[PDB]
Amino acid sequence: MWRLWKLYDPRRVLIGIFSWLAVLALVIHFILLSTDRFNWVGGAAV
Amino acid sequence: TWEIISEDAPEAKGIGYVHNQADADMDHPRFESHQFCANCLLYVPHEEDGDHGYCAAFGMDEKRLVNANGWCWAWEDAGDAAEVGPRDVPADQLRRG
Amino acid sequence: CERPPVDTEQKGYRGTGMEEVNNPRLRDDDLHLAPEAADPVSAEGPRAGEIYQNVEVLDDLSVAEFTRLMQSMTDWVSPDEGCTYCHDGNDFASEELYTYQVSRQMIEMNRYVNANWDSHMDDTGVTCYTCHRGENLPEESWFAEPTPDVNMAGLGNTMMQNLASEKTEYTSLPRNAFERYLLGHDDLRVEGDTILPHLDEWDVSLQDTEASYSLMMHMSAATGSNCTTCHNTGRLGQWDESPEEREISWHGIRMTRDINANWIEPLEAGQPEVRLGPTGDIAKVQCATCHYGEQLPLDGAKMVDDYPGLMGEEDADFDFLQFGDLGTDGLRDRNA
Amino acid sequence: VSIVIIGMNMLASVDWSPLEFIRQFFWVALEPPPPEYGLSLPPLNDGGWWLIAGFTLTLSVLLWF
Amino acid sequence: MWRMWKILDYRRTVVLAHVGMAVLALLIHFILLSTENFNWLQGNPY
Amino acid sequence: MWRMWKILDYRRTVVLAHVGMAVLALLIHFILLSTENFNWLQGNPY
Ligand code: BCL
Ligand code: BCL
Ligand code: BCL
Ligand SMILES: COC(C)(C)C/C=C/C(C)=C/C=C/C(C)=C/C=C/C(C)=C/C=C\C=C(C)\C=C\C=C(C)\C=C\C=C(C)\C=C\CC(C)(C)OC
Ligand code: HEC
Ligand code: HEC
Ligand code: HEC
Ligand code: HEC
Ligand code: SF4
Repeated sequence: MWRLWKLYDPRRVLIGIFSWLAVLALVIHFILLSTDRFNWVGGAAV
Repeated sequence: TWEIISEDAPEAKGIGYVHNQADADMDHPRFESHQFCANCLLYVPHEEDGDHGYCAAFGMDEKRLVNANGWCWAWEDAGDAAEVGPRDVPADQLRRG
Repeated sequence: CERPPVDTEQKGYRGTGMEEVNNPRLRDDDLHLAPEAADPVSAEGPRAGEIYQNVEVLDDLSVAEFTRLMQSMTDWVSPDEGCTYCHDGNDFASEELYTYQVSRQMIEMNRYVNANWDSHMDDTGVTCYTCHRGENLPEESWFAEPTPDVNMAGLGNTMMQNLASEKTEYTSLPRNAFERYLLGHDDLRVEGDTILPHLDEWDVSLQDTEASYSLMMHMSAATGSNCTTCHNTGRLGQWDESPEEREISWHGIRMTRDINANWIEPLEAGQPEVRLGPTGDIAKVQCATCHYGEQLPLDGAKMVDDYPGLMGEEDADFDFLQFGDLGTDGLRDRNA
Repeated sequence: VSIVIIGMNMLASVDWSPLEFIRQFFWVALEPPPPEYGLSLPPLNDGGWWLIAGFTLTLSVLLWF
Repeated sequence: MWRMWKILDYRRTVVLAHVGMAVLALLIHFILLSTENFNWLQGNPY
Repeated sequence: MWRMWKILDYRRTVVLAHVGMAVLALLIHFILLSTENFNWLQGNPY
């Protein structure tokens, strides 16, 4: 799988991964804040 | 004193008050073959009759007692009155407000 | 997204675009099913006011019809609770529970609207079930929008606007339309009745126009209607260009205002804290409290005639023009 | 300056919640003064911020001209 | 990980990191203002 | 079955596959978030 980087430019893969990870972590953190149970700063009870 | 109501009175005729569970409207929709006056939520036993008591459908009238083996389609389960109110209002706020 | 087929009806002249389009697959068909009326019990013998210790509203009913009414109301507002929803256990002469006082007001109101508001309800009338539909609470009530006493030097002052609200049918329109028109009696007219302006005689602001718009948003979705079923929107303020639905719903506004101002709000004092809205107010009636998204509540089923006791006496004081329209004799002091 | 005033007032109307800002993005607004003020200068939170945003927006479009 | 700068252009990465962290810091601070228990300017009980 | 890559361009097939599978996976995860019996954050009864 080392040959994967002879095909795909490392910078574009890493930028693509970083953009996906940033959007995904933001979306997961936001979804959690939207729920009553996992809003850690809303301070609700279970 | 405590006259017992007449089964042929219009108040009884209207609700089908029968002195005996047999001869009732057994083909009335609201009817289970376990409902008696003693089992009725609207029945308060009389202090010194032994067999009769007051009926809330008759305004708890002294001169309108009902036989404890009677029945009318106004019967409601004495299993009620255990819980009173909306069952989501706390008891603190239920009475008065 | 939706799809065809859609039910279509013509409300105005061909080519005016006055049509109702409905999705048959969006109707509940269970919420609007009228309960099967009980058999007519006898109306003989002594009245209820002579039998019962504590009866003030249903005095002129027979014992049989009184108990038939009591059982019907139990199915309508609290089937899963029983008679002890309003009555304190076995003491049926007791008025301790708030639901008992509220229900006593609800019978007086149900009798009042059924006897005086045929200008809106015609002959159908209403029943406890028209609003409750088998529930302790009507699913379709409203509370007053909170008034937060804005900073006057801060930021983000929505003037009851600029937020998506189910009250305004997901518009940014004013959210206090119910308070102004369904409880208060503020003017709904927005159109000048002249070709040329007279700004010192008619100067309705666009904010007032959007408030009347927001009430119209509700009155459309609350009865499964749209602006076209009561209006020719090309000529919005022309009554002779409007279907007879507009005249009927005119009384629906004043009847809802009558229900809220004279019958519902007096109950606010003795409600439990859990029941009240954010402002501390009682849940109030809107157009959907009876209609639930259909032009004819409960499919226009005439339930009143089956139950003696929900019909009152035609008041000599009733006007339907004494609710903020040339006079305020049918409204109490408070309103809102 | 105009966009900051509009944006901060928009954000303040949803209690500063960025999530609620996205949820209400199309619905929030900087509201004009209520009718009672006429053409006078109203307080900041009663259309004053709107009047400043309108003034700076007018200046920017005129300078852009 | 000094080799990371033979892949990612360091000048652009530094600028986009500052821009990105500006959005994230403003976003997190604003989220705390919106909560009741962490709006320091409002001063609600914890 | 290696001959598939003498037909398509493998480099763009993999990039297209990731984007398509991301969209589908978010589609399915969001759809379950909208259902009642499979909303794991809501935790309704099953
Ligand atoms: C998220 C995907 C990123 C992207 C990430 C990568 C990665 C990783 C690589 C490249 C590589 C390349 N990219 Mg690129 N690239 C994108 C889109 C493009 C577009 C375009 C206008 O759509 C063009 C002309 C290019 C051009 C190029 C070539 C220089 C190079 C080889 C072609 C290729 O593999 O295409 C593949 C790209 C497409 C065929 C376009 C895909 C369009 C997608 C469906 C829409 C945008 C995605 C968006 C962020 C989310 C989509 C959700 C919805 C489905 C829309 N990319 C988008 C912005 N790109 C390769 C390289 O470095 O060569 C040595 C490589 O390894
Ligand atoms: C009341 C205290 C608040 C709090 C208030 C603040 C405020 C205010 C700020 C931070 C900032 C930060 N907080 Mg904090 N923070 C809290 C709880 C947390 C928790 C946790 C699990 O509880 C974590 C992991 C963090 C982590 C962080 C860092 C990402 C950041 C500080 C820079 C750093 O040290 O890089 C260490 C981290 C790494 C080296 C890897 C992560 C860095 C990547 C690039 C960032 C991706 C974030 C991703 C999109 C997820 C964001 C989730 C948010 C809830 C939106 N906080 C609590 C809830 N936090 C600052 C910031 O936003 O910087 C821009 C900032 O201004
Ligand atoms: C509802 C019941 C369960 C649940 C049921 C299932 C079931 C069933 C499945 C998953 C699967 C997944 N679940 Mg789950 N899952 C739940 C809740 C979650 C939660 C959450 C916050 O609650 C998260 C984060 C996840 C996350 C995940 C992922 C790990 C996984 C989907 C992979 C995928 O998207 O393939 C799509 C492919 C991509 C997204 C690829 C894109 C990734 C990269 C980073 C894109 C970068 C672009 C790049 C530059 C392009 C070039 C790359 C070249 C190759 C070099 N689940 C709940 C609790 N979940 C699936 C799985 O296991 O897959 C292995 C699966 O079948
Ligand atoms: C918090 O936000 C940050 C800071 C992060 C940045 C984000 C900003 C955002 C998201 C801003 C969003 C802005 C949006 C979506 C704005 C939408 C604007 C729209 C749709 C405007 C549409 C119409 C508005 C009009 C036509 C406004 C007209 C107002 C006018 C012409 C005002 C004129 C006022 C004048 C000339 C003032 C006179 C003042 C004088 C001096 C005469 O008073 C005495
Ligand atoms: C619509 C105009 C209504 C009709 C007709 C009837 N009711 Fe009602 N009722 C209505 C509202 C808007 C409310 C307030 C609901 C809320 O959320 O607070 C009520 C309330 C009651 C209650 C109190 C319920 C509770 O607080 O738990 C009772 C007991 C009640 N209503 C009974 C009742 C009866 C018996 C009716 C027919 C005679 C009746 N209501 C009609 C709206 C309307
Ligand atoms: C019937 C249920 C209606 C529907 C649906 C809509 N409207 Fe209406 N509208 C209705 C009435 C009975 C009245 C008169 C109100 C009064 O008390 O005088 C109105 C009035 C308006 C007005 C005011 C016009 C004027 O008289 O100057 C406007 C601007 C208006 N309606 C708009 C409107 C829109 C846009 C609607 C669709 C969303 C709509 N109405 C629906 C009755 C009904
Ligand atoms: C319950 C007390 C109601 C309230 C509150 C409102 N409406 Fe009503 N409406 C109600 C009834 C019982 C009927 C008659 C049904 C029948 O079969 O005749 C109506 C009728 C209308 C109509 C006329 C429908 C038609 O003739 O086709 C309209 C347009 C209407 N209602 C609208 C309406 C609006 C806009 C209301 C809020 C302001 C409203 N109604 C309140 C019962 C009740
Ligand atoms: C709330 C909606 C009620 C339910 C459910 C039931 N009852 Fe009721 N009942 C209610 C009120 C408001 C009143 C007062 C009547 C009036 O006009 O003022 C009553 C009254 C009675 C009475 C009369 C008792 C007396 O005055 O001595 C009886 C006998 C009675 N109710 C019986 C009864 C039964 C058997 C019920 C269950 C099926 C029942 N009620 C439910 C309000 C409500
Ligand atoms: S209403 Fe109850 S107490 Fe009265 S006769 Fe019938 S069953 Fe007996």
